[PDB]
Amino acid sequence: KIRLYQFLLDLLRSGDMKDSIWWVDKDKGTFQFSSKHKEALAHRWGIQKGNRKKMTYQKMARALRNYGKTGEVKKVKKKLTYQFSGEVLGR
DNA sequence: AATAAAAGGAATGGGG
DNA sequence: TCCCCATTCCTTTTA
Repeated sequence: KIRLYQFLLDLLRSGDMKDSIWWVDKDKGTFQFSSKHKEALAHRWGIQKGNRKKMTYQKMARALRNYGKTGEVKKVKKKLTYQFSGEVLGR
């Protein structure tokens, strides 16, 4: 089953939800969610996963924060903005 | 106040 | 057994 960080990277590469998520500095791997349209993207994540409940952006971001220690995704000090690691971007 | 982002502890659930 | 990789719930803090 796909991991959350890979789901997000795949969206960014395909452009499929460009109103919900976008690169800020693609060379650095920084990306940002839409304040008004992030819930549609969260819903898609939960449906892809087959989760019992409807996914919310809050719960998705709770999972994103768990990558901070291992490093795949880190929060950036800008609204709704995160950053993939170089390792993630290379693969 | 109303709204929103950010945080994380802790319990619970997936699939090995 | 017990880690993987979240999901869900609840509360707090900051803007």
